[PDB]
Amino acid sequence: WEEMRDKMRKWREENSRNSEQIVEVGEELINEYASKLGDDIWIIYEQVMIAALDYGRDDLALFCLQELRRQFPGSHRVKRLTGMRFEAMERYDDAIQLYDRILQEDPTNTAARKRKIAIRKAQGKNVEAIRELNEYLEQFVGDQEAWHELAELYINEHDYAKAAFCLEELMMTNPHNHLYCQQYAEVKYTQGGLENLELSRKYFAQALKLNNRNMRALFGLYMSASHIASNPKASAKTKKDNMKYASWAASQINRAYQFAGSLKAVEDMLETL
Amino acid sequence: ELLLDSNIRLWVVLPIVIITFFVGMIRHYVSILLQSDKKLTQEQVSDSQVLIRSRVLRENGKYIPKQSFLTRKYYFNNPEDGFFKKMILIGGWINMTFSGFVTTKVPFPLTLRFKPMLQQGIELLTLDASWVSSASWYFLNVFGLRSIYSLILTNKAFKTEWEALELTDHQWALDDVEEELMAKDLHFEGM
Amino acid sequence: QVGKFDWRQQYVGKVKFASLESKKLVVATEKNVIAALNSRTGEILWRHVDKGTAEGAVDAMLLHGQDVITVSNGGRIMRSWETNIGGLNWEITLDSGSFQALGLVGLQESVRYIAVLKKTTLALHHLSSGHLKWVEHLPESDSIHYQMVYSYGSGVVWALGVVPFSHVNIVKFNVEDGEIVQQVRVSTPWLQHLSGACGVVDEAVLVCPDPSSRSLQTLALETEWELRQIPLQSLDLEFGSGFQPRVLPTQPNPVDASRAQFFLHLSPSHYALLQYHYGTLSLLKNFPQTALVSFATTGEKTVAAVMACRNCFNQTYTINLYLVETGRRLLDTTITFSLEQSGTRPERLYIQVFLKVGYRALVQTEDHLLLFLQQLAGKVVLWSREESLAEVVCLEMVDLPLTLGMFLKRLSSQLILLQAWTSHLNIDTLARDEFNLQKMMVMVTASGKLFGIESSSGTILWKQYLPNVKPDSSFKLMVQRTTAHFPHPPQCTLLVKDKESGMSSLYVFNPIFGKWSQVAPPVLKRPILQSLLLPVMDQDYAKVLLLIDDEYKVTAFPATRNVLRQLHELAPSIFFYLVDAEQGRLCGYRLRKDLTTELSWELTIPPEVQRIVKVKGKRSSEHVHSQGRVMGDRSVLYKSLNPNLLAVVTESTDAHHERTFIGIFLIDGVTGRIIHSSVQKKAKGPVHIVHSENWVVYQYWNTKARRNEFTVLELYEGTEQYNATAFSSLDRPQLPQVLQQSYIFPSSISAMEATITERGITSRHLLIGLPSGAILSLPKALLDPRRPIPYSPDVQIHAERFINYNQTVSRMRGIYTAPSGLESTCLVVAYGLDIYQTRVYPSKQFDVDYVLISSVLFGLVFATMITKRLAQVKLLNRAWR
Amino acid sequence: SLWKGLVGIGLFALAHAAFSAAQHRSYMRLTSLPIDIVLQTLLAFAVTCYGIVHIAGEFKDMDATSELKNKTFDTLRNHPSFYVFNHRGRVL
Amino acid sequence: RFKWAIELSYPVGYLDKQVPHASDWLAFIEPPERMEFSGGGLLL
Amino acid sequence: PPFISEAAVRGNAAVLDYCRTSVSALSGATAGILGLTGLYGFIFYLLASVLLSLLLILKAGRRWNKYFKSRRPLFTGGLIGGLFTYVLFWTFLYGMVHVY
Amino acid sequence: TVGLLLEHSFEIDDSANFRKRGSLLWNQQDGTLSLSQRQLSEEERGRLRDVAALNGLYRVRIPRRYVSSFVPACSLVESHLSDQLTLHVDVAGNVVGVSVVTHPGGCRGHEVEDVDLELFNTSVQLQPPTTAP
Amino acid sequence: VKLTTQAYCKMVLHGAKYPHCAVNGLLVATLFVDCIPLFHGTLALAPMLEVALTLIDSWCKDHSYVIAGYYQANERVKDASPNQVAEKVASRIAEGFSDTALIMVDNTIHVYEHHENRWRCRDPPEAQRISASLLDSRSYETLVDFDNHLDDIRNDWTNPEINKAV
Ligand SMILES: *[C@@H]1O[C@H](CO)[C@@H](O)[C@H](O)[C@H]1NC(C)=O
Ligand SMILES: *[C@@H]1O[C@H](CO)[C@@H](O)[C@H](O)[C@H]1NC(C)=O
Ligand SMILES: *[C@@H]1O[C@H](CO)[C@@H](O)[C@H](O)[C@H]1NC(C)=O
Repeated sequence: WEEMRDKMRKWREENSRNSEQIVEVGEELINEYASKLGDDIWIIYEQVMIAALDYGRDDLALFCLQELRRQFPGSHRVKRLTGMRFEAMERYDDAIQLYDRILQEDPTNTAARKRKIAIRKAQGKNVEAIRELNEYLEQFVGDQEAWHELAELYINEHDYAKAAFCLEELMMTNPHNHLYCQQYAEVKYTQGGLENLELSRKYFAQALKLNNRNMRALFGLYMSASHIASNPKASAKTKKDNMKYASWAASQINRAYQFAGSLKAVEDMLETL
Repeated sequence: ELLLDSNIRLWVVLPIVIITFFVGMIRHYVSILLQSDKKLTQEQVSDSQVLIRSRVLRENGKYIPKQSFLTRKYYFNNPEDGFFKKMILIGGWINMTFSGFVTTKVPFPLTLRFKPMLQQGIELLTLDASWVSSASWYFLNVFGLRSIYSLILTNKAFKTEWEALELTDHQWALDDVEEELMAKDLHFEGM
Repeated sequence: QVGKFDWRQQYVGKVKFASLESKKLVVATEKNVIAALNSRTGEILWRHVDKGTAEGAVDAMLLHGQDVITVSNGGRIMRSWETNIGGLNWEITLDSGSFQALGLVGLQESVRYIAVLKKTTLALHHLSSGHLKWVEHLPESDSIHYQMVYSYGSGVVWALGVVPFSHVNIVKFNVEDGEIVQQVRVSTPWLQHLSGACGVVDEAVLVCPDPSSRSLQTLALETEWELRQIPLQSLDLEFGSGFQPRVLPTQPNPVDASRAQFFLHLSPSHYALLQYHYGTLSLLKNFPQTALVSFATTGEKTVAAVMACRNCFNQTYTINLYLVETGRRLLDTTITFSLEQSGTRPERLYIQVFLKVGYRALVQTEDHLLLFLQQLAGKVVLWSREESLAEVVCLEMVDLPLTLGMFLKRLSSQLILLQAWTSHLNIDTLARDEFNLQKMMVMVTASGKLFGIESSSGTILWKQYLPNVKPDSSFKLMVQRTTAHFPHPPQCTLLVKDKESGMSSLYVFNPIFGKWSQVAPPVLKRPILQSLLLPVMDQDYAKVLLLIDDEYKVTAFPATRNVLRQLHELAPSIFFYLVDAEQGRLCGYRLRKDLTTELSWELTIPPEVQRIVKVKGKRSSEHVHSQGRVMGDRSVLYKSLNPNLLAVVTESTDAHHERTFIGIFLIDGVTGRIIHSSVQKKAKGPVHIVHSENWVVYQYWNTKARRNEFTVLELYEGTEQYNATAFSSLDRPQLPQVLQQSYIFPSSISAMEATITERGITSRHLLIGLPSGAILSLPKALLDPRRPIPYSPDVQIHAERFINYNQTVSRMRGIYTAPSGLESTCLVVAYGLDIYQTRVYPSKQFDVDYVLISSVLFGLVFATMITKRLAQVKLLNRAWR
Repeated sequence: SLWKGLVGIGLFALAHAAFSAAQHRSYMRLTSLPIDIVLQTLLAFAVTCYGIVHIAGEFKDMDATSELKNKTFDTLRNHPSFYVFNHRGRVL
Repeated sequence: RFKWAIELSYPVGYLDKQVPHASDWLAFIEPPERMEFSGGGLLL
Repeated sequence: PPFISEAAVRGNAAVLDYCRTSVSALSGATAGILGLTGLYGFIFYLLASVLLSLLLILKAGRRWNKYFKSRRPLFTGGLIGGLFTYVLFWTFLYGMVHVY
Repeated sequence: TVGLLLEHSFEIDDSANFRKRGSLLWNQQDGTLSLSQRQLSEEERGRLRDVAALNGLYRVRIPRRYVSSFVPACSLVESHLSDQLTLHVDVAGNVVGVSVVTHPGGCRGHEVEDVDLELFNTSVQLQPPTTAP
Repeated sequence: VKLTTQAYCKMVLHGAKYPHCAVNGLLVATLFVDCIPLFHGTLALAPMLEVALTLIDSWCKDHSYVIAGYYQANERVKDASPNQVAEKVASRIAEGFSDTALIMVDNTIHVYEHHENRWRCRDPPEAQRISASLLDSRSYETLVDFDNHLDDIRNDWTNPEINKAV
């Protein structure tokens, strides 16, 4: 039986928003198992709400918010949940005021100003979002959940030069995860440039090393190798050793798909260059 | 060898154990009930965070490229621009209540200099110290349960950081990983 | 404890005189004591003990209806008590006399004046005051044995005298003159006394029997010539073979003449009831099977109580009344009782009489007992009082007696105990208890009466009487076995001497039930001298208890093969030491393979300047824990124990304070070498000594500062341990070193002893008996001689550690201290003419609000489980802020 | 909760052994040690040690990259505190 | 044969300027055994 | 290896301390019951520590070096804090049973 | 001054055949005690050693002007004849008793062919009684 | 411009599976007969898009099919306009076919056409209700796409099961 509470804590453990299973598996617990959970309930009223809102329902939202007010009447965190539903039903100034109250009376309440940025991100004005975000970062330098979104924003504005700064800062605080590294590679290859491309290939390989199972960075390594080996700006030594790299990667991918058990198409692609 | 009563055993031994156990637990819980907040402002928070940034940059600036490392280091060390450029009562009571007994024995021989601490109430001055008092029981259980609880439960720093960042290299450490991977083979058979 | 286990019984002794007639009576006993016992139950109102020794000996009790009268100190003193609260009313002293007799007189109808007879003079005092009234002298006063006196109230007072075998002389005096009225002198040289032979029947009479001719010499003492005579031959009234017979008259009012009728005592069991007319006898009755008889008198009526053997036989004696004037037996008033012991004879009787008739009796039987009998048919003894305990000699304290298949046995036992717990919620009925404190007492006594007591609410459980025992003898008590070899019982022993023949007797028994065991002892043929226990137990657990003859040969009671074999083996490790105080010589003998003794050492003393007083030796039933006294500087200082040591004490024959001294000697019983020979000058006082494991103490008197003092000795060998496992006294040359000191004590002393508790851990105390009856405990470590705490300036008296706060003891001839099973208490006993028992706490009872315990327990538990759910909540609400 | 029950059982057997030893000592004092009690206490000791070993916890690797072997980008992108709702779920 | 070679084109601390003894054992002692026995006294 | 979690470390150390202190207490009791002095009970504590180390080794399997860089703490572990517990439980049960 | 005999006796049956080994000389005036002996001829030595075989006794005796005492052979023969004698007396001056002890100890066993034992290496010393305060 | 049942079906299925973020897809046929859901996420990144282009180009040349269209779908419901990315994508696709179709779903269908002009509009049934019924049958949870292939090779970008479903 315990399966479901742990599978509704999993989706809280890895920020996996999949919000049709959340509600379907939660509503049962929140309705008719309150006792069983035993004061592990005041968080299931907040995970369900912030996803049942995105499903569109809007009837369970207040069913949760009212109980939360009941047990936790005076607070500044549930003020956030009151200022979210507001902006769901296109009430933005009410939300800004609801935040400004707690912010003006209790600074060091980052969530509020974060949602204030979220409003602008919603409306469309990105420059203003960026300005507000950086102004926040100055005070609270270091919040990875911020940096990654800031880089994503710089991307969405088609600027592939300053995002890499944010990622470099981001891969300096936890450099044992392939994802940040391969994404830095993906943004610096798409940036073009010889120095940029060699940096890209390097960090590609450095990423793959860690997991030894990521496929994206492997394909990236092959493509970058072929690019250099058909780029008339490099010493012959670079060209030949990159051809060797590409051949070895090709062989390894052949091993991969062999292990799997189409093949011909990818092999034609491989022998293209 | 002293033929002893059992009323002694029960009503002298056990209260000591129970009381010290539960009062240590209660002290823990009340300490958790006492700690207030000391949040003051955002300023020292920002300073601390950027200090940790500098420290990190110092220690793991060998996974990023040269130029970005150098930008950050110079910025933090740019002339004038760097951000570092501008028991008592309970013991008394219990001894007052059990003032003079002989509780139990230890199965290994003690010399005589251990005596005045184990008994601490008794004017016998003839017993081998291996026979213990009651208050020593308290003082000893104190330790035993202090070891079982673990089972059941400014500008100075600015300038130090700046100077410590002066003497620093890049040490890219990223110049041979390519061959290292390419060296032998790839490894995955666990999908 | 003050009301739980400490009791005091007090006694007065064996009566000599007494007097009955509201709810109180009076006695006077051998031990110079007066008492006012309650006539409904044994209990005292006022003891007035004065002096144990002769100088407070009583000679004549006499009361007055509400006032007692007394004479002490061989005719000197004359007191006058109250009979109600012992409050003395007056007291005087008289001149030297032999106190031949005492009386009580009046003028015509009164009781104003009293008489005396000191064999030299005669007196007449007032009574209310005590101021003398007149005195005069006897005619010749040195040759006619003035042994008696008589009044008939009114007018005058006579006075008789007679030597054994020459003649009688008679006198008569008149008040306010002291003048000798005509003094008759008639010859009757056949009588040998007149004290316990004769008596005045009616108002001028002398009467005495001559068994030769079986006749009666009679005299109307008012006016008659030559003692007219009446033969006791007309009647069948033969005398006894060699029995001195006598008269028993009566005079219930000393002012009105004596009654005519009177008893007569012919032979051990022959009495008669005569009556005297003007000149002719009238006989009423004769009794051939009487042991004892008494008179008594109410307001006007007068009776006679009589005892009889019924069928002597189960000691079932009967008591009856007869009327004196007539002889009539009374249909009612016939008591039949019986004693507990086998040979026990009354030898005494007194009477109390109501006016309803009815009566009550008092009986002082031979073996120091007192019965008070009532006529009713229920409990016939209204109270029984045991006076033999007023002189105890030696005693002892004995312990009471005791009451995969393995897995299945365990299961069964556990089940049984479960069932028991669930179900839960006199001599033959008891056994010893854990950390035993019962410790049954066995005491022996100089009148030959063995007892047994519980030591807690002392109750006599058994008794025994062993006959043919003199007043001055010598006892020794030895305990052989205690509750082992289950088919075999416990048994103790007893050795008695006789003090006149040197003979000896060995009485063996079982201390628990009081019975002489099945076996017989060897018959002691020769005078025995000494005894030791030899704690090596034979096949039957019995210690051998060897004895020494006067022919210097041995005798053992359990003389079995095994024991004799053990002796033939280990004879030469056994030694006797003997003493002779007359000439002051000690001797020491040994054993051989067979049982003989070959002299080993000897030692004398000049008996003209030194006189042995007493001898001390360590108790064999002791354990010593620490072999050393650790100095302040991590230095050991070993002590010399020498189990076989013994102390001797002496004092001079010159009693002048100028050169009077006390001597001390320490000696080894085996070899005969002196460790120490000391002398303390300017002291005479009677001594009181103690000899512990390694220390010695004695008390004495300083005649140059006329005050009491102590002196204490300790013995240390050095820093090494010579042969620290065997201690043979044949091999120690190194005579130890001595430390001593002399403190002072501000009072007198009586018997002293030391506490004890097995394993000898706790502090060791000294129990002191003062004369006032105060007991006193003193800590040994205070008397240490390693003191610079100077030479003691009046070492203190503390009236806060007195055991007997107001439960005082009279004379304190000795003390006994015995061990518990609990190691922090010692059992105490004090004899001295009033017993005492208690416990002591030398180390504050260190091995033993009740509800408050579980109260705080559960308070804490619930406060814990209440604070948990508060911490959780506050933490959670922190999370959400 | 099997192992916890096992532990409780062994421990209770040990306490029963203690009780039996106490009563045995009282009986022998009224008048050195048997076999059955010894095997029982040792049984309890060993069978408690095994269980408390199994139940205390489970070891965890100390190579972090093993944990993130399978950590897809999509789970790591969606930053909750910047969630925003103007999208097609409305139109469901 | 590069068919798809696509070319597209205050963050605090960001600038692109290419900058460079005895007693101990005493307590354990056992009381020694006695060998001789001596009893008697004062000649009853 | 180069990159460490520095949290699983503490988890593993904590579970080790748990097991060690607990079995130490248990040995103290099971010794204090059938009271034995000096050499024998020290032999007992040491033999039990060895048993513990062996059991943990069994649990890991080939030592699974990803868990532990070295087999040292398996043997040594926290061995002092167990001594106090051991003697305390000698005391407790010796007292309760082999005295009164 | 006066003289006082000193009989010394030892046999196999622990009996008494008391013979002499010389006298003591006591000066009362100042107070001093000395000895004057004769030596042990062959048969005396054989008697002493055979008595020693059985752990017999050496007995010493003097008169009251009697008194005696004893000391084993085992503790003397192997001592090369170092005995210590004391003569305890009273306050006014009267013989009280005797005390004889050998130096040192006894019964280790080493015999010396009995040719050291011809000088009686003795020590004698007396004491009045030690007074006290 | 004629769009096949399964084309619109898989199009809207993809649009609904990852709604919170923009997505794109690649159509192969003007009679469009098949779509590819390939990506879901940022989409402003070349390399994975480029290997997808190359692989799909080679595979359809093996089967001699051509690339016939692009589609993009935004997350902002009111945004139905092209950024640089779709412009370049459809530019190269037109270079390869010169008749390609660009698509933007209103999501509340805005097919464009480029003839020397910035992808202007073109002239604007049962298959609608078909797809709606499927959606309400809750089957979009088993639709795999290129990104899933790059995560787990064990997927399949031909999506044959959904094809046979209809
Ligand atoms: C002895 O006295 C007892 C008194 O209890 C009596 O029962 C018994 O009959 C007497 N003996 C004889 C032979 O009558
Ligand atoms: C003590 O006496 C025993 C008796 O056999 C002897 O063996 C031992 O040696 C003696 N002690 C010393 C120190 O000689
Ligand atoms: C004589 O007496 C001394 C006393 O110290 C002793 O040492 C010595 O052994 C004895 N014998 C001889 C032969 O000196």
